[PDB]
Amino acid sequence: ECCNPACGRHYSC
Repeated sequence: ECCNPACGRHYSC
């Protein structure tokens, strides 16, 4: 959503 859409487009943190 900001930081964790997908861990900033990587995966999801």
